[PDB]
Amino acid sequence: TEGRSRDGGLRLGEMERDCLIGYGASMLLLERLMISSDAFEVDVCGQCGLLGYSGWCHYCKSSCHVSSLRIPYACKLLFQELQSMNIIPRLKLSKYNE
Amino acid sequence: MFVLVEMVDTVRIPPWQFERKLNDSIAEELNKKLANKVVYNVGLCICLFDITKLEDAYVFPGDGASHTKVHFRCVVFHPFLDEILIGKIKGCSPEGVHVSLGFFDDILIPPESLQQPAKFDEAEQVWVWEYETEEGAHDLYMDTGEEIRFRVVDESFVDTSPTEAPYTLVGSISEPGSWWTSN
Amino acid sequence: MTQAEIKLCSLLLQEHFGEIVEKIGVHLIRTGSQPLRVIAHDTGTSLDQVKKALCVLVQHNLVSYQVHKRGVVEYEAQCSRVLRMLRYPRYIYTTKTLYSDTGELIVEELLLNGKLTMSAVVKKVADRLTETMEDGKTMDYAEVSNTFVRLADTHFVQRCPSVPAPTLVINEKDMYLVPKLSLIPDDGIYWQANLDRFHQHFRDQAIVSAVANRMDQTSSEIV
Amino acid sequence: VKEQFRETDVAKKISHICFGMKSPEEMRQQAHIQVVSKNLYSQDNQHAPLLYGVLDHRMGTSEKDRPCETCGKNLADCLGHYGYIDLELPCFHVGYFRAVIGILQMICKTCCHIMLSQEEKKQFLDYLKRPGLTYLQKRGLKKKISDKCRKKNICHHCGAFNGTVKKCGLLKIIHEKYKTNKKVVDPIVSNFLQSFETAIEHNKEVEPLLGRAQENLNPLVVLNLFKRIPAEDVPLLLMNPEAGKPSDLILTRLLVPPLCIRPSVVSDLKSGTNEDDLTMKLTEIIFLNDVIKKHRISGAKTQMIMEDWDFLQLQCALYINSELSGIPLNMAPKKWTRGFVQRLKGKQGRFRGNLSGKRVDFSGRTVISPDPNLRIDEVAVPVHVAKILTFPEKVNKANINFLRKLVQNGPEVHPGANFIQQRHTQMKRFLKYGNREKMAQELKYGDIVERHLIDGDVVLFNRQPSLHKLSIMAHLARVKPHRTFRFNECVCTPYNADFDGDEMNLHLPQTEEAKAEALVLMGTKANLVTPRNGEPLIAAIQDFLT
Amino acid sequence: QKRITTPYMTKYERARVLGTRALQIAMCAPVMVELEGETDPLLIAMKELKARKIPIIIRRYLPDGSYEDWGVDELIITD
Amino acid sequence: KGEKLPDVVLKPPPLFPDTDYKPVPLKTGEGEEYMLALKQELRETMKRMPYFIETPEERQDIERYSKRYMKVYKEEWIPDWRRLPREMMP
Amino acid sequence: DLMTYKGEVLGITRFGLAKMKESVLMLASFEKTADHLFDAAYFGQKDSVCGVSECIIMGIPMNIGTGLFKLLHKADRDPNPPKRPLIFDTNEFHIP
Amino acid sequence: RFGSRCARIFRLVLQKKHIEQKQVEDFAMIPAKEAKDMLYKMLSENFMSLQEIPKTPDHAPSRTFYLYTVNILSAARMLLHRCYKSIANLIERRQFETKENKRLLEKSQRVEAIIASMQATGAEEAQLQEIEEMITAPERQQLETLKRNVNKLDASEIQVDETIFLLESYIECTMKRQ
Amino acid sequence: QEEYDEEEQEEENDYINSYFEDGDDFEATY
Amino acid sequence: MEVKDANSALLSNYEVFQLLTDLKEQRKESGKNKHSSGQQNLNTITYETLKYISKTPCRHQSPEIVREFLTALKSHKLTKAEKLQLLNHRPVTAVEIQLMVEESEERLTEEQIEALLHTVTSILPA
Ligand SMILES: [Zn+2]
Ligand SMILES: [Zn+2]
Ligand SMILES: [Zn+2]
Repeated sequence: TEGRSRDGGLRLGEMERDCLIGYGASMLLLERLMISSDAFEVDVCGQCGLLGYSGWCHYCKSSCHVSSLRIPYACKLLFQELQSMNIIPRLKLSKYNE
Repeated sequence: MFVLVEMVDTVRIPPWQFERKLNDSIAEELNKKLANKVVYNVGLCICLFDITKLEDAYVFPGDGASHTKVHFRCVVFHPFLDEILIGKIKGCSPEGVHVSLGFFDDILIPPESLQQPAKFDEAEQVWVWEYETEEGAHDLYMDTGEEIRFRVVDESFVDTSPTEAPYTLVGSISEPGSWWTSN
Repeated sequence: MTQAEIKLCSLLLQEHFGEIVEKIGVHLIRTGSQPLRVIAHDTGTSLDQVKKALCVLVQHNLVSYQVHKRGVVEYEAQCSRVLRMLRYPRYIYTTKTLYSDTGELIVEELLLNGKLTMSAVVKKVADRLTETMEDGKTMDYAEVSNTFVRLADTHFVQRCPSVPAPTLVINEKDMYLVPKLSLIPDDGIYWQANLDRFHQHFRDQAIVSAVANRMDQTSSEIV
Repeated sequence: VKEQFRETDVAKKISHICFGMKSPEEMRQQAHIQVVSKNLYSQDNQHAPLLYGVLDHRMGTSEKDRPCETCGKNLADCLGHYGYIDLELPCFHVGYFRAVIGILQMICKTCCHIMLSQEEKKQFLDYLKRPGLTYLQKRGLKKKISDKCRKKNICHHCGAFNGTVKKCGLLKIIHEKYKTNKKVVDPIVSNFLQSFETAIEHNKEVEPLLGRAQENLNPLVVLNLFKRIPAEDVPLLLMNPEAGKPSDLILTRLLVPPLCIRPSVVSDLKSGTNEDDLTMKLTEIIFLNDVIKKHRISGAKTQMIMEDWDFLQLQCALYINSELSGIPLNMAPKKWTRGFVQRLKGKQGRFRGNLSGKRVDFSGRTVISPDPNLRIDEVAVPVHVAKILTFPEKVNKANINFLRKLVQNGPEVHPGANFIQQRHTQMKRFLKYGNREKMAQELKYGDIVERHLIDGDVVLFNRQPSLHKLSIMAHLARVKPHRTFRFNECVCTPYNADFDGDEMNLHLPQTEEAKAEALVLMGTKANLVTPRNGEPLIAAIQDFLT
Repeated sequence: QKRITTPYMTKYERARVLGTRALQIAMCAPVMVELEGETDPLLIAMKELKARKIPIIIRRYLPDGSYEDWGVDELIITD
Repeated sequence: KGEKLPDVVLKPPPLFPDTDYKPVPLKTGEGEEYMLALKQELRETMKRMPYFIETPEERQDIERYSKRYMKVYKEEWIPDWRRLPREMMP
Repeated sequence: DLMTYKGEVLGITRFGLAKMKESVLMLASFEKTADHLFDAAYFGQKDSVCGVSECIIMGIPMNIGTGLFKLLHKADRDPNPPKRPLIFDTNEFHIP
Repeated sequence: RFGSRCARIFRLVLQKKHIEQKQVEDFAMIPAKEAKDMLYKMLSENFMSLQEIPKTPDHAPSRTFYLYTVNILSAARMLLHRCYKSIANLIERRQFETKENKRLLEKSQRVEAIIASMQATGAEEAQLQEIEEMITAPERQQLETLKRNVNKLDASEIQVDETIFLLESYIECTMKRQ
Repeated sequence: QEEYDEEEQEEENDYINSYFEDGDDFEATY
Repeated sequence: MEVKDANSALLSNYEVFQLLTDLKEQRKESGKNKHSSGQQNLNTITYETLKYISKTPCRHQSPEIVREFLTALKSHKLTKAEKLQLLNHRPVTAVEIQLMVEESEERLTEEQIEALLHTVTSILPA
């Protein structure tokens, strides 16, 4: 929360983020913008990119194509809030290992 | 224990287990995974046969573990249509009977067992088979039975709902077990 | 055109023709004209199978082709013509109501093979009637060709564009004559049924029925 | 019973994201529950949710007292479910208004076919199929085709004259047709007029008003006007057939978002609960939907039904934008409500307010003080702040007797831990309410322990108004009991400090692997040269020079 | 097989290798150095690099997609 | 603006709303019963026709002695490349 | 050289940035209420997540910096281990 | 679909083009409530159009003149889109029954071909009763039902297709190629 | 290219906010 | 998980028998049963499979004898699959062989069946 009377924290804007990018450090940037800010686990299907639950899709009705990812709560918030504007964000999961 | 199928998955290794051979570690981790599971269609996995080819390991930034993608062959339980197997009858129902195998514990045979079967549940589970063509035969079946040879037909595959049988087989009585064959 | 008729022709091409042919047929309805290479690329089916499907489609006068800018072949699938496969029984029955089984059987295989020669269909129906008969296994070829020339002179079975470069130019003339046949080899001439005549006859029958039930049964005869 | 094989894969990432609009049938397929009731809370003893309502617990719980229904969990382990609402009368869209008023000029209104030539259509589709197509190149092609289609008012396929398409009011489309000029008499317009002269036998006030009689396109006729368009002319209309479709542009099925996306607020001043404005607008739309159905069986005038239809179409239109201008005075609302577009726009938004900001914890800020008694990469941390901040670490074989002494000391004394986490069980326990002599004994390998900040830790120290990349640096932490920030005056030039009223802040990295990245790249000894010129920025202060 | 890439060890890869080795040591991993009593395994993660006893291979990817394998012991570490 | 029209529903509408009128039966005639069997035999001979490809999948797993039931007697028709696009060369 | 490689002299404005980059998400903060957002759903283009700002918004490790190269573990492993025979299935014994 | 009561009003508004909502009450002797209900049900299914006539440049739907008109061309062109979906549903239902009992029909046809061949060489009564005993009552009642079902469906496809020809002949007559 | 103004078109960011301290004395959380 | 071949490399029951006899023989000596559930599942599977294969009278045969039996079966006609299906059980009784082959009354004769019956009873011990 905002303010020191409500036991809140500090804000890290782009002014300091550009300085972290100029150095070339990426692990520290994701550690203190995603790990200590908002860390959430979300399940996504590869065939049809959508938000499921407990590793189970309701559009394709299949449990085979399923995976999990770490997405900040703000990103999932925006993704679930943009669905009311007649816009469906379909993600495409690619193999990072191969 | 009829067919062996090849599979491929990425298997992570704990960072403290860097003293054993990677081969046996991967084999144990993959034998622990697929022990008592049916995946979608191939059938019920029994055990792991061996790995075919072993690829390299990767260290992703942030986790510190090691991910390796290996191809392994596991023995699955998937018999063909015209196959006869023996089972020990567990219980009797008004719609067929529930006979199970050693590890696979759900077989139900439908009313299509004989030409004149009789089913009636008054107090216990009983089965009558009369046979009047040229003489009088009356075979009586009780709470427990054993050594029943039958064919598996109508193999079904159901997907489990998010948390109730993913694999189900029905059979026609071929050789009730004194031995009398029915064709 | 619209998704409904596209889905209808999908099932009509999957039930009558093969699924491999049905895929290439339904892919040719959404796109007006496309070369064969890009078609095989989009559909994803092997070249031999798409070639077989294209020959199957062009044999039933369902898909046409034209030569474009340099030498390219652009195909066009006409779904309005393929939606008339549920009236084949009505067509055969309306050929049978006035004529006899000869015309019915000569128009049965005419819409099952598309472009076909008359000397072949007459021999086919002749051997078929010989096989179904028991005592008299004799079918005059002249009696069979009489029904064909009768369909010809009253304009039920016309001639397709004959053969007059990467591709041959398709051209049609207004000379629907019947070449002199021999009964005991005439190639380059194929006949096909005219659906326009069938639609005109259906319109006349509908008008006659409407005026028959309108006021009197006698004025239908005059009209 | 046997368990089905279910395992998740981690070696996957998102590569591309394709945008697209869903159709009512897919909306219902994805939806879980259908609301039919307008009452938010049931009229029972205590506050309880109503089934098949706007505030239902089947889309996701919002509090710490009621579990979920779909999958038994809490709102922390819950994503959310959607619903579908059937609309009696189809409504227009506020963002897809320019698109539909353009499409109405593109295709005809009686034939549903593009107004182009066979040769020009081929020339255009040839330009369409190209291996390289940017988003800025398709922006101008639509306008290039629209003028070419609007130049000709008569189509070449059929022989009907369309006219033009213009908008009016706020959501109203009038097709400019049946033009009456003074050069040539048309049979169509004369038949149209004489077909109206038979209706002047009852009311004498329709003949002078007949000259302004035209075609008024309503969502109903546009619905089948979008369903009669051939699918072969869709690719040339600059519309991806895979993602979108000409049909699903009219709102027919409303998508209810999850309840976890719209939290409710409570004020402890007069026992006042206030739901989200989204929920109020949804429950207001439901009350406007059944009055049209009841008016049908009851029987009202055509104007009484058109007014309710327009009100239902306007209330859902202000639900997303809520900033539309040019609204009727009688229909103008007095209260100000924010919608989805207003959740996006604004300084207090979600794009540059939450995503870009993303404020983090485990930090502080305090006035700096001079102290030329440390090194160049050292900084003094107050004891009060060091007691608040905590660093988690896993216990190794060499970290057994180093953490046991710390947990034996306690949280009251500076060297010590506060939270203890187990190896398998993911739970944290306090060290103030429980015992410390026993926790040191029950210690195994792979246990997370959060200890207080000690000397020799990579800490980040920077000011708010950063200009260059040297405004943030990392130093070594040192505990000093003076309740103030202290650091060497040599590094005052990179921070551009004045040492009179400056308030400098400090961050503590949480991940051990990232602790090494701030020591090699964001190093005080390493960063002594400036990238712009190449001169050393840390030399001395005027006092040292003198 | 010929390497046409500079043999000098970049600081960008040095820092990531040090962080990965420190995080792996913090997971009760078999250490390959004679360490005495000291805390902060990150401090001794550099000790193994100074003695060239780090079993980590660096894979450098090219814009086209070529992979180049390099050893930490083969890289030149100069301070 | 809003008149006296409060309505509250608890049971969601039925999946299949009860219809009011039933459909009207069709006519019957010798032509109709003839065309029924005609279309049936037409579909039957279209299934067993060389134009209908019956080897897309051929998903065989275990071979047996009854090959006549697995495979079908299929022939090829005259391609007639003369009255056909010369580019297509099978 | 940044405004000289692709075409002519391009300026650093709101219109030239749309010609340089092709990401709608970064333009979402520059532009206004819903124009681009609705035209994106209308046209239906695919946004590639390969930008540093996109990696920070999404939460993916960025390419530039310390995320270009990839690490590799080294231990004892065999490329192709010996296989186990299949005594029953032999082609010479089947005569197919 | 609706009834003769509404067909009378449909033909009434077809005769008198652009009729008023207040004047349909005395022309067509129908209770006002049911008349309005049926009129709105006909408006909801897009069977006739609604024209608006204002008195000012702005709409003002409150103070405006609404009229109901009938367009047979649009109704014909829209039922031409409904008959195709009807045929599609009929074909789907006809193909749905063939895949439900395909194994049972192929196992009942296989047991008939083996006896049709042996009956040529010699038929014995016991073997003839053996085949009647083999196929059970639900195994022999499936074919009798599916035959009637597919017959009804194939007889309905022709009856819904002839309507297409009656409806596609009026669309092309107004169509003029220019 | 339209003659627009940088101030009204480009909305104020954290860049614009001039962090300066002046005397200016005298939501659901879970 | 991705599958390369579903129906391939069909093995017999004695194969998994001899694979499972020595699988747990060295596992009990080396492994100390650390994991509870992951190891108990494998133990139950192994025990049930071993009991089911021991109840079947097919464990007393060497692979050389199996190869000789396959050489004897590859001779006349029957089937690549029925060769292994007949090996899983004992064809001692003559009515059971009529159920093994779907149509054995028209394919072969009674004496050709009895000869093979004698040869397989001389092979399979009791
Ligand atoms: Zn899915
Ligand atoms: Zn839930
Ligand atoms: Zn037109």
